[PDB]
Amino acid sequence: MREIVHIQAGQCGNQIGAKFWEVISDEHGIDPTGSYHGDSDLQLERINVYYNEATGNKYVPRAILVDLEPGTMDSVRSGPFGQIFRPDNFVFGQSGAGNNWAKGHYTEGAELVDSVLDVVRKESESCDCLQGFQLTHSLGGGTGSGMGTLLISKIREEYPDRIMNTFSVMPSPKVSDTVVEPYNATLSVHQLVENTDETYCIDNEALYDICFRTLKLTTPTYGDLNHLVSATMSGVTTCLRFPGQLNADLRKLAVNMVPFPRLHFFMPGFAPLTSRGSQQYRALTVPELTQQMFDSKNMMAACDPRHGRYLTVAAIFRGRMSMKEVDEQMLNVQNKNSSYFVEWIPNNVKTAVCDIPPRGLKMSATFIGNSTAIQELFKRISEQFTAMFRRKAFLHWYTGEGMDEMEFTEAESNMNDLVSEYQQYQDATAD
Amino acid sequence: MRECISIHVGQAGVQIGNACWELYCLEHGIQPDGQMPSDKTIGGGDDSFNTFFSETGAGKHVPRAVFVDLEPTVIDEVRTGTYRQLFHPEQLITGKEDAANNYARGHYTIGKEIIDLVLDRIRKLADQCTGLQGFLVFHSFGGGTGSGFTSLLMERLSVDYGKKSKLEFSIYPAPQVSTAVVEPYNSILTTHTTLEHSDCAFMVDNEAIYDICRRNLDIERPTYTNLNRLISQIVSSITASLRFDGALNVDLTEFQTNLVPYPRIHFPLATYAPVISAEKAYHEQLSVAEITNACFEPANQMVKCDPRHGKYMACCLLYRGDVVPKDVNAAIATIKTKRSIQFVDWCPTGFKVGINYQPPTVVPGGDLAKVQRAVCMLSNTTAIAEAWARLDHKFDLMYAKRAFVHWYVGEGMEEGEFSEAREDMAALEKDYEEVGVDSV
Amino acid sequence: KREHEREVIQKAIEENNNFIKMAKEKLAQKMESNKENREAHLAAMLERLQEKDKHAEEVRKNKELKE
Ligand SMILES: *[C@H]1[C@@H](C)[C@H]2[C@@H]([C@H](O)[C@H]3[C@H]4[C@H]([C@H](OC(C)=O)[C@H](OC(C)=O)[C@@]32C)[C@]2(C)[C@H](C[C@@H]3O[C@@H]3[C@@H]2OC(C)=O)C(=O)[C@@H]4O)[C@]2(C)[C@@]1(O)OC(=O)[C@@]2(C)O
Ligand SMILES: Nc1nc2c(ncn2[C@@H]2O[C@H](COP(=O)(O)OP(=O)(O)OP(=O)(O)O)[C@@H](O)[C@H]2O)c(=O)[nH]1
Ligand SMILES: Nc1nc2c(ncn2[C@@H]2O[C@H](COP(=O)(O)OP(=O)(O)OP(=O)(O)O)[C@@H](O)[C@H]2O)c(=O)[nH]1
Ligand SMILES: [Ca+2]
Ligand SMILES: [Mg+2]
Ligand SMILES: [Mg+2]
Repeated sequence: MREIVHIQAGQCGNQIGAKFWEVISDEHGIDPTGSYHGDSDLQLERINVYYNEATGNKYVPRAILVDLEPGTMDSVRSGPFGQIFRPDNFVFGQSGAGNNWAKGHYTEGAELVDSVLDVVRKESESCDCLQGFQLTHSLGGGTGSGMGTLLISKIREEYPDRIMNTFSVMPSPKVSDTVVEPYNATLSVHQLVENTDETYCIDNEALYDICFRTLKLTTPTYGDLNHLVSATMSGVTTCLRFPGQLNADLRKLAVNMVPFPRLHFFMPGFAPLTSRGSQQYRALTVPELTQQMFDSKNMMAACDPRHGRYLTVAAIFRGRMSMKEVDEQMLNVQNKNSSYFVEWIPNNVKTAVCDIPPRGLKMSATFIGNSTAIQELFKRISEQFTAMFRRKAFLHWYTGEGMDEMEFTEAESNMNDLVSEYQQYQDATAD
Repeated sequence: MRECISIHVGQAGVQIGNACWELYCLEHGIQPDGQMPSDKTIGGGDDSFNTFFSETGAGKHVPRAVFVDLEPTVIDEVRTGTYRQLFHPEQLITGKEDAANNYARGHYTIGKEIIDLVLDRIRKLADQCTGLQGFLVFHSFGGGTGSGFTSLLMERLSVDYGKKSKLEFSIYPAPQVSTAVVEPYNSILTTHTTLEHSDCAFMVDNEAIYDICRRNLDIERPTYTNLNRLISQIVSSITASLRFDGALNVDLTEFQTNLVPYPRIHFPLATYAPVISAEKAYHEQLSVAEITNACFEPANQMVKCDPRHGKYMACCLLYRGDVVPKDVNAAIATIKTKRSIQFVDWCPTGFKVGINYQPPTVVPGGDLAKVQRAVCMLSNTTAIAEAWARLDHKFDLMYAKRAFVHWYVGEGMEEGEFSEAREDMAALEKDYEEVGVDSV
Repeated sequence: KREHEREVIQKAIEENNNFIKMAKEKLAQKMESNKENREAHLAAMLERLQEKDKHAEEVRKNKELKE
């Protein structure tokens, strides 16, 4: 088929990575041993996109598990579905990067990267027709951020004509008080804007805000944040994993979502998001569902889409519902919110409906927006970056690994260019 | 002889191909295994249906067709489906990686890897013809393969077969079922590239078909299956002149003489009737006069446009079923006195009529009522340029910002190709304007 | 008249051949121009990545000469 190779780097990357495989394995009827115990043929139709077939009709995730911390290796393996992963696909260092991007990207991570590439190459060589790669990682730490972006460049060098997709978790003081995370994030974005085809901005700020305000959780664990991430990741890969017409592969998605090569940072969204009290979808209608997914409160990136314009949008509805009603409501939203969609890209909102709903929901909606309002995310990081870099705080962590402060300046400048470019097309008119 | 070879390109072309050939089989009494009990000449013949079907010594009637797609999953359904025995495996051709809704990949990057094989398989079909008339090419405007590969194929066919006739059935994009934002780019690019290599092209506006299925067949949300079964009836009407014989059955090539006044002006507007549900067809006879009148209702057109605000350069009526000239002549007389039918001053106003006595057929599980008589009007009207205008505007909106252009450039294309293609379309719109102006 | 008849069919042949010829050449030219362009775009991409590799060596070298 059209194989995707999954890579997960660092703590965050492996945590959300493992949850991703748990969720879609259940959807495809794969149990922790790798045996299929489902009923629907739709589950197996495009299974090879993410799973390798093995002896005894076993399905093995085409997944590569990376970290400089040796401990996470055990965390994954001990978790549910931890046994399903290929033993040889675990690649581990002897100590974490200590939130040092330079260590992950230039030194200790650079010492481990060839070992990862050997596993990538082995997986890739067994592909009928590899379409591309999928990386899960955080930008705030040192390994997922630093070594993850190193991996992308090295993979791109050997697979320059394949698609590179990332699920990038953006740092937020509301979740982590590590003070160097704005450095690591800026340095990472500097890499991502150049070397990835599409990036899903999973914002911890948004994940916290959703849990605290909407779902009314006083103290959100990483497990609760990751439930939102995994549900989102299931949604935005639905079109890749089940038979369908729209965005059925990584390249077609990119061609529909990315009008300019650098502007490939997406705002993901999900609906319903409701506390157990009140509604758990008790007559959440298609109209209500549709309005919710376009609201600021349902975005996985802490940005208000009504502070910008959509270049492109992909909407995926899941569950049994009227396609006529979905069509009507999507037209309605675009009609009533016309100003927020750029006029110089006609028909830039595409809609898919998948009969298979996610676990525990009768119907849901997943949102992928390329909005100029994402600049609010980068501006937030940029502000935090400056507060540190004006004092050259903790800068010796990075120069100590051999970096120059000029690279900090260039990364900052490149992210600033990204913002102004998103602003350029926000201000553009047809006439 | 006068064999016709069909080439089905990309998902749209292939899936429409499925519907057409299923219908043909039912019209000619050909079974899914290819056997045709009524055909007493085993292993060959020069009957009318042989224009579209070759014959094996074992009695199998095989479509003179090639199916081509750059990914395998659509054609794989043909290979394992109901009519899998109908086609030789070599007629069904697939790659492993599609054009990703990119004209550049269909014409260059991916297409070039399979083009020689496709031509070899087409040659295999051609060499089995004793008097090849030409090709019919089915494809979408919007897909990467439908746009890019088709235009590559058309160019190569002009080289290998000269001025041998090439007809198109082209699927024009509609937002209700479109799958790519860049479909306006792909449409303009393929139309420009193919224009000199096509003798006649029947555009099928997916929105027109969508609307017809919604309004006339009460289908809440039409699928490709709904669309394609209707489209197949219209294609069948057009090709019936080639697949059946009869005293009054005028050949398509003769309609073409009237339909193409200049080489670039080769886009007929198709209008079909009756499209009616079984529920409403019951105890309802649609007469010749009624179905003929319906041909001048723009809601029944294959392309959304308004001929009442344009000028005609030709009008052809292709009847099938229980129809005799007396009733046609009476029907046309009435229409001449009531409708908005203005011709350009440089062409005759007479309607060209063909009649095929074989009645319309329907596929089981379909939406269309089985009727005793049907008609397809083929008109050459300046109004069809509306379709160009709408696409070209969508093209202009995006191209002014060079939105998505990097995808094409990254595959080796140049901006000069875009502007060249767009300029040709501007000239084409201008052409349709000029032919409508009165003579000195 | 016979001479004219010969010249008409000859002209028909020549125009058809010229159409085939020009179609063949224009296509050959397009495929070559396209391959050159794509190769150049990929080459420029790999060169950018090679420069990153060069920079990384320089960063690691810089570390050694500070300890
Ligand atoms: C944290 C706790 C908040 C998690 C819990 C369950 O796995 C989560 C279920 C999820 C809950 O959503 C609610 C009720 O607001 C909630 O997840 C959240 C708030 O992020 C739960 C209890 C469910 C019930 C979901 C089914 C259905 O879709 C509704 C809802 O999800 C949403 C987004 O509304 C589930 O099936 C989940 O099981 C835990 C165990 C938690 O205690 O720690 C975790 O790791 C967790 C998220 O799995
Ligand atoms: N949403 C979410 N964020 C996480 C999770 N784990 C860590 N993070 C975030 O990731 C950032 C730190 O990156 P990590 O993944 O922990 O670090 P690392 O990639 O392992 O790199 P090093 O530990 O320095 O070697 C912080 O901002 C955390 O808030 C997780 O499980 N879910
Ligand atoms: N009427 C009709 N239109 C179709 C059908 N399938 C696809 N289309 C239309 O064709 C356009 C997309 O082109 P496709 O044929 O699917 O793409 P392709 O030719 O396979 O090219 P690639 O997939 O990019 O390689 C859209 O406008 C669709 O609405 C079909 O079965 N019937
Ligand atoms: Ca015979
Ligand atoms: Mg760590
Ligand atoms: Mg296709």
